[PDB]
Amino acid sequence: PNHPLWYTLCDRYGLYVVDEANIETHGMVPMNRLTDDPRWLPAMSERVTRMVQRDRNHPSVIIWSLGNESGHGANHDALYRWIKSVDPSRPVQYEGGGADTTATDIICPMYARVDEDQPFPAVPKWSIKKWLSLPGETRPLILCEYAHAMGNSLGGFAKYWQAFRQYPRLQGGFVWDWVDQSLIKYDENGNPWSAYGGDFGDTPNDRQFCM
Amino acid sequence: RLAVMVLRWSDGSYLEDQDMWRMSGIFRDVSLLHKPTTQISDFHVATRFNDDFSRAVLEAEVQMCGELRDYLRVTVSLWQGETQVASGTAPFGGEIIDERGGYADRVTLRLNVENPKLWSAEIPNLYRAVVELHTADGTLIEAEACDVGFREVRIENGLLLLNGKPLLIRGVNRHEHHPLHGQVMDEQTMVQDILLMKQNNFNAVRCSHY
Ligand SMILES: O=C1O[C@H](CO)[C@H](O)[C@H](O)[C@H]1O
Ligand SMILES: [Mg+2]
Ligand code: NA
Ligand code: NA
Repeated sequence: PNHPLWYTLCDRYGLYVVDEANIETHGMVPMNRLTDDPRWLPAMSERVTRMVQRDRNHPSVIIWSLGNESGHGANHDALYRWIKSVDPSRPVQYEGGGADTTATDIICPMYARVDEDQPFPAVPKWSIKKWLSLPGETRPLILCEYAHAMGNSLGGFAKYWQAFRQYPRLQGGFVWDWVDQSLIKYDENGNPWSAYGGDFGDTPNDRQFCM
Repeated sequence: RLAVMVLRWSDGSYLEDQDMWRMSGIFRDVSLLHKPTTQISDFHVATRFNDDFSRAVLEAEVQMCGELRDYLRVTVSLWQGETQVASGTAPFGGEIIDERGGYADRVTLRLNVENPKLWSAEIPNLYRAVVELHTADGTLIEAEACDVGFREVRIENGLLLLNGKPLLIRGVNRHEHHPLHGQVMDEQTMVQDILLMKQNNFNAVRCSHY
């Protein structure tokens, strides 16, 4: 959840907002180790419930998200249902565990390609065009993350947009991301420069991957 | 002496506007069939299966014409090559279907078949069904017959399935056409076409458009 003023500004200026719970457990092995654990349901519940309690009156918030990269655990399903019961006015989405689980109203993959399948075991990233028409699938598809804009990037951006316009149920997506996470440091002459991972003596670190 | 007056054009022509040569005449076989007064007038064969296709039921509905009599029977026998795998015998008189009763001129035979050899384009396993109309004490009146292919066709969760597996149709449309005989078909031409089709990795044909 963002600074409270963000939602006020999005209400007044006009932007659709996905409000997302502060739950990410990416480094766990497997990713759902905590989110499938009922011992962690209380802590997870508070991060979802207290967000909804805070932000439910903002018109700009149109979709609730259960968090990010925490696999798919039974805790997600429990909390998906809690939101649907407490707030029927907004769809709930969540990408973890293969982007099309029972804890999401919207097929919301990250970096699924337009035409090319990436058939990873358990958590495949299908071509977005193919994903819509898998046997039994009826949901809209909006990528929670796509077109990773790292450095000299956004090659193939037009391919996504051609597909979005052609396919009714391809309703767009969210580019990753808005702003480089670089930090200002100063050299011997007090001149400012843009720093990334490892520039603060932080180790281990992932270098420029924050930009 | 037969006399047949064939019209090239009829009201039927309005329903026959296929993109093809417009021809006319007696262009398929003419036959003479003798049937007994008491006869098999229709039969339908169905095959239903359990979940893994290890058990089937063959259901044969048989209809008769003629005078109904207590001594009449139908025997349906099913054959896997030279082996009789199943058989059933019943008098006429179907189950009650409404307030007025049932079909006294029909009978349904149900035969159990364990581990049926399944029909597909890949392996066209066939059984023979023989339908015998007879007196109970053993007089055959007449017999009819067909080849039976044990297969289930269903659409489930948006997929066309054949014996529980999704098909990939390598198909072609085929008109009945011969450069010398027009729209007259012969066995040799049919076999030639099927051979060429299968040799070229086709498994399906659409009867365009009749
Ligand atoms: O649409 C069609 O295309 C073919 C063109 O040759 C042919 O006319 C078929 O009979 C018709 O169904
Ligand atoms: Mg036509
Ligand atoms: Na669209
Ligand atoms: Na990053």
